[PDB]
Amino acid sequence: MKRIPRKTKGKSPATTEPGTSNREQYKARPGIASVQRATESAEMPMKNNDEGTPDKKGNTKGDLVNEHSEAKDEADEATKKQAKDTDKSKAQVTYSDTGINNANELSRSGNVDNEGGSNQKPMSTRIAEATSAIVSKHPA
Amino acid sequence: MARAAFLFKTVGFGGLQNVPINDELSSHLLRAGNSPWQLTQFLDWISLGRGLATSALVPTAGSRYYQMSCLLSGTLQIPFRPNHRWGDIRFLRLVWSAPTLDGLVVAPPQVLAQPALQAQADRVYDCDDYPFLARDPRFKHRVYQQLSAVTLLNLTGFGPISYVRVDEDMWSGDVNQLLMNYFGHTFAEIAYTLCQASANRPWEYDGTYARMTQIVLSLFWLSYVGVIHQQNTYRTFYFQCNRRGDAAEVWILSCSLNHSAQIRPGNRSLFVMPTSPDWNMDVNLILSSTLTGCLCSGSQLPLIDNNSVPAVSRNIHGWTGRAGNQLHGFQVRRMVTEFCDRLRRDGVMTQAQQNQVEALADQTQQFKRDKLETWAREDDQYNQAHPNSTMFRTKPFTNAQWGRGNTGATSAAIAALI
Amino acid sequence: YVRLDRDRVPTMVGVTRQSRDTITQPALSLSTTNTTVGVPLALDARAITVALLSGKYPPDLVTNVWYADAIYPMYADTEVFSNLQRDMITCEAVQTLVTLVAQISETQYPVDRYLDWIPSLRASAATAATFAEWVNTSMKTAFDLSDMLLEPLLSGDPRMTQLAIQYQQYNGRTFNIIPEMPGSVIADCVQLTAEVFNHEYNLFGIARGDIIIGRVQSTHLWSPLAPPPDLVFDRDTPGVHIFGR
Amino acid sequence: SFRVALAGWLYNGVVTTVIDDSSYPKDGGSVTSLENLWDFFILALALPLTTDPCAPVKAFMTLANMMVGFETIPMDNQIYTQSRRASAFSTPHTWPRCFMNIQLISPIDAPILRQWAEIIHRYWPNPSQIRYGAPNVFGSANLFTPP
Amino acid sequence: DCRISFGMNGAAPMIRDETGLMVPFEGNWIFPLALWQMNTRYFNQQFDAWIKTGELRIRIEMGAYPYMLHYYDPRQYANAWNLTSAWLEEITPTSIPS
Amino acid sequence: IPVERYNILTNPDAPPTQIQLPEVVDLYNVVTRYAYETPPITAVVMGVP
Amino acid sequence: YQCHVCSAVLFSPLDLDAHVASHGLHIQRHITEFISSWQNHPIVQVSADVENKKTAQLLHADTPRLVTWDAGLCTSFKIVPIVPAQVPQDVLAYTFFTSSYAIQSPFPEAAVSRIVVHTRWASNVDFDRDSSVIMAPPTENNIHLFKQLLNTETLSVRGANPLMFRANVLHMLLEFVLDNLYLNRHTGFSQDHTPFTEGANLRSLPGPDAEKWYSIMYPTRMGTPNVSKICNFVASCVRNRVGRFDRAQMMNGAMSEWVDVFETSDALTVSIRGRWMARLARMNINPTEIEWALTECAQGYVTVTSPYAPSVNRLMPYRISNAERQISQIIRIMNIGNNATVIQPVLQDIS
Amino acid sequence: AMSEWVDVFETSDALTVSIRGRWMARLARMNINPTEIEWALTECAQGYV
Repeated sequence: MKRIPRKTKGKSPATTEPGTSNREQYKARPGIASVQRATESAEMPMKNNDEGTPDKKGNTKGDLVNEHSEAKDEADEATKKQAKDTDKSKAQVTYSDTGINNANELSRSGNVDNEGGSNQKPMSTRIAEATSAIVSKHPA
Repeated sequence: MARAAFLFKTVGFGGLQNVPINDELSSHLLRAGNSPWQLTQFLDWISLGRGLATSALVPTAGSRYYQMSCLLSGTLQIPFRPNHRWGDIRFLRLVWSAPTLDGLVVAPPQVLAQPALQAQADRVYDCDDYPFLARDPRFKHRVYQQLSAVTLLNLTGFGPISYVRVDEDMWSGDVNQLLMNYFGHTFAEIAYTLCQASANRPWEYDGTYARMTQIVLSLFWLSYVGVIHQQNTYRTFYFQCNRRGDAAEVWILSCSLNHSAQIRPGNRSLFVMPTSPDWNMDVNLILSSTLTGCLCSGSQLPLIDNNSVPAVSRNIHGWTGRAGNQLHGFQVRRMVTEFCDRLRRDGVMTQAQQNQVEALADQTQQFKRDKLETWAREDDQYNQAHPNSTMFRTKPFTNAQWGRGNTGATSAAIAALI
Repeated sequence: YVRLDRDRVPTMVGVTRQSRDTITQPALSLSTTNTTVGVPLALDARAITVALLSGKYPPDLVTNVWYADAIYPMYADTEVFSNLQRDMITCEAVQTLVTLVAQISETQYPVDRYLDWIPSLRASAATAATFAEWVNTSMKTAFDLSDMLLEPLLSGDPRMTQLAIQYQQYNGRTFNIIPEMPGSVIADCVQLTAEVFNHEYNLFGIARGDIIIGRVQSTHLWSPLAPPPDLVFDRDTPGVHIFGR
Repeated sequence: SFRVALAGWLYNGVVTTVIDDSSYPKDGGSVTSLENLWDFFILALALPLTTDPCAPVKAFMTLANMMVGFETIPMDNQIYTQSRRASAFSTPHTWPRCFMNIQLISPIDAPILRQWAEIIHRYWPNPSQIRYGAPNVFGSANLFTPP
Repeated sequence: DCRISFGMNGAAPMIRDETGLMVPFEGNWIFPLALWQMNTRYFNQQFDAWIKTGELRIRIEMGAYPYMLHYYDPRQYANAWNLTSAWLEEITPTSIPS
Repeated sequence: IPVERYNILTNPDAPPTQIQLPEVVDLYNVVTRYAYETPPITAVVMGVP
Repeated sequence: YQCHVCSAVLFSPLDLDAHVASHGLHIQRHITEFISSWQNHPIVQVSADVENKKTAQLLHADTPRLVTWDAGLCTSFKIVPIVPAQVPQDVLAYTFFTSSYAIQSPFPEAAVSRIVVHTRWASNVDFDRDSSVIMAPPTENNIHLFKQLLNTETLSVRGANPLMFRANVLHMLLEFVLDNLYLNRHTGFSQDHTPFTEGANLRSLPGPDAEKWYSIMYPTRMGTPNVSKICNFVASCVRNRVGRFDRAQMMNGAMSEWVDVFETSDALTVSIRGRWMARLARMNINPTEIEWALTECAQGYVTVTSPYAPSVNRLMPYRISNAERQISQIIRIMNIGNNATVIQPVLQDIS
Repeated sequence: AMSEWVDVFETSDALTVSIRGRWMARLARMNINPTEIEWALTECAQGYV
């Protein structure tokens, strides 16, 4: 009974029949090694976009950035990454500064909560203050 | 219940003066060893479908099955003599080794010098006459599988026989849960495994094994006819065929959830068999017949009416009786049309798809017809040339059997079963 | 793709979480906020024109050999089977999530209720989000996953009924695709466990009913968990006074 | 860019590929400039490879802009004139009546523009379909298309 | 469309003909060159033993080819299996030797 | 000792596969044990002439 | 050495057996094996998790763990003693011709006993789901079990808000199901000749000192030496229903494929495991379907073969429905969230 | 995203609420959207921009 370790943490007679020799020498085109390297990058899974979702205690994850400006910053990262992948100063393919007018675009951020309010104060902090307003103490 | 009488019938001469087997075929048959009681001696495992197995001496799977039945009919003549010896005479230069019939070997020189054995054609023998075989119970269960298979082949001049039973009491305990394990497998694989498993140890009727095999046979035959399909399932189970009418068909078990049919209570059953000579090139029917023989080895099925079989096949104590169920015959070409009609009426299939299925079935039938006739005539010239080694590579057939028989009636009866 | 039929061009793509027989807040998905149908992406015309104008095949090309040598290494590293298993797990998780949330929210999802005698409140979006996040982490650690699983659902009113997708033409027509849920064995097992809990609450450390505080002094040895009927009064006993807020 | 366009053919639903605005003639261009003529040639051959559904309109309007001062075509409202930049025609509600109906263009006033509109209407490439995958065993994930 | 089915429990392996029948590794076969060229190693490994010792004869369709001669003295034993096996094993999906 | 939780032993006329859910959970039942085989995915690729 | 099924070339005799194990004839790290026919470059794929890759390709997908095995008891409730006690007795031990054996008991001997919930309190598993639900005896405090979800700004560490009880209970039940999602495993037996249970075939759990487990598994094995409540309970039971009840007809060597056995368990977990098995069984496929699918995907440029031997105890769960695939695709589309960084690598990689 | 507006019950002053209401109405009467701005800018620029 062989245990499998977990990925993550949770709670707590003659022989040599004829024709078996190796004398064929074939050079594949395209080469095997070239193809495998390309297909390794393709089979990569997609990135986790968990920004704007709650956490273990209920506080929204992510930074406090405006909804509109968050999308524009993410566009600049893609172009910068795209240029690096092609090993160029800039990339021919750009996700930012296109001719299109995407002024109304929105992207997820940690500025807003699930109820639709602002996260100027953490959700956990808001609960503690509200419940403390009703506390009573022992008489003298 | 448990079978009480163990009897079997040998093969009959096709107009010849001897068993249609010779030394060359007999020697070529033994491929898995010297023992004639192994499954590989009867069948083969293509494992990919989409093909027909052929050879110079064994053109078809039905050819192999018929030749092995002839070989057994010839060889079993020796130990069943009243003197009961097993190595004092020869049949076509072969003798038995050890009283337990472990293997067949070339005869010794003095036996070869002695004259051979003249074998009658249509003999019915009881397994309890042989002292060792009657004395050992575990011994009978190992060979009666092949004995039942060859008996089911030799009862009638048409193809092999199968048994279909519909009943709700069979689904008694966790049989549904156990059958739910066979979802991804194919009928050929299931039948092969079940045929192998039958010889491990004696089993009793009403056992999980018997209920499993009866349910599997019934499901296969119902799906083959077309009564149950994707939109009409027998407790969510149904067999699906990827291309109906092809030369080599593959059937896979499958599950459908919301669509389920209604089954009346009671016990119903019948016997079915193909009459067209086309069965020699279809493994599914042979596998079903072999599974039926395995079932008969351990259970007692209803008797068979005398008037449905030739005269020599009448009044076998355990196989045929005065009043019994009728035999139902059909042809594959007409069954394809019946299947397509039922599926089109139920809405699974459309008219154009039916048209392609029919055309492909016609092509397959023509091909197999031509091949079978060519092989039969070649056997004819060989028999004419050699008058002391007469032989048949395949079970003889006539031109009459190539036409429609009782296909509509048998389809109606099978549909009435449900 | 439509060549020049303006009335049939697509303009908008959206995703919805609520069933079709309800009226709720209009909460459009973020994908609808693009001027184009999708995220814009710019290309260089010069490179495309040069590629279109200057290309050649190898001077000795055999398509069969080339494509055999190209396909063989590619298919040896496939992941479709793992992808299928992950898809099945994701569908199960979504169904279990909606089934569980329906029992603490005011969702109109038609599921039978077995634990309504246990006190609770009408959870809001934040409460439901926290509960759903806990369920997500629980199933992820149970099945040893590490990447995304239901995270996109945990952004804005997790109270939901059924997922659907739509797109819109210029002339106003819309196309709506609503997948048909086959079922969830995990959800069915959870419902069965709740049904059993409805009778076996004591084994789980929970007691059902109310309590009575009052002084009783005697030498009798009856268990306080099985009190005699002489010490219990209810809302129908004469003289009892019922209090409110 | 070529391979990226080929790849983006498969993800029309979530990604839209368009030609960058810097590839257009500067300040609208003119038909009196050799550089502007070559710009128009390059843009015309590069446009049909994108997934942008307004590409024919942009291809027509770039020449319409370049031809200003020599040929005239009617317009719908007084707000928009022939000098509107081709890059702005990015939404189907901006398709002009003159482009939609060729008959409004008079051969006397706009001979070259009439021919260009006719060529766009008659010889723009046509979409098609192909079969892929093994739906019987693997299944399919298509949403708006047959599996 | 060639498919090979392995033998089991003493049965013989079979290959699929164009008519649709499966045949064992014996008799007279007719092969276009491209089939062996595209399945060199598998075909060599499955067929060389039966060619050398069994009863399998294969006609390779080639059309034109360069040849080589080796002269042998007729008064002594001589075998060509080494040369034939070398030729068969150095066939490759993109070239052939003399 | 609660006999109702050991029905298949205490009850003399009960089928060996009877359960009393959801009212009562029995502590003596019939269990089925298996041993499957999980082989890897294997493929032989042949070229087309 | 060489395999005559797939034409692979091997070097050692043990490698031949290891390889034919994959084909089904009588290393586990491999998950995908491909061999070409016009060259000598086999390709094997293993998990990306391996500490050292011996020139093998990697599985970068986040595959879930579906198949797990358990060889312990299929129970989740245990009996615990609360108030211990010791009582004089008349019969002390069993005596054979010159030997003595102690008198074991199926239940705790104490003044009072109670049932407590404990998921997988007696189980041997190869993989741990790690979602156990454990309760202390009622004498100790168990308040922590009902204050895990939203009792975070509580005003007292001991105690829970009565407004979150339903959520806590639902999460507990989900944990129960998730931790009991397993498959039972077949183990060895032994033929007992104890006078009380003669001729019965009793399971043996893996590891040493299994003999203690017999008294817990089979209450009827103990006789009725004394007069007590336990002895009356034993005397009020039948004897034939014990140990192995039924077995499969298919055999691997001398071992049956599946078995039905009488033993201690609980019907809730039994039903859960049965439903889980049914769900996995409805996904099985065979290598011929894989052949067809790969050949169809290849668009007629290559052909794929997957030889195999007949069997009915192989599980290859890979079949799902178009609706499930569409739901997963919708989730994947929602994941984008108008973030170009998510989508750029895909376009670049296929480019 | 943020809710556009909400209505709440809280301690407040009727006079102050009324004053803010009139102020908001006056401001709302002057609102314009980007489409009109674009049209006006184009018309003022005479098609050169």
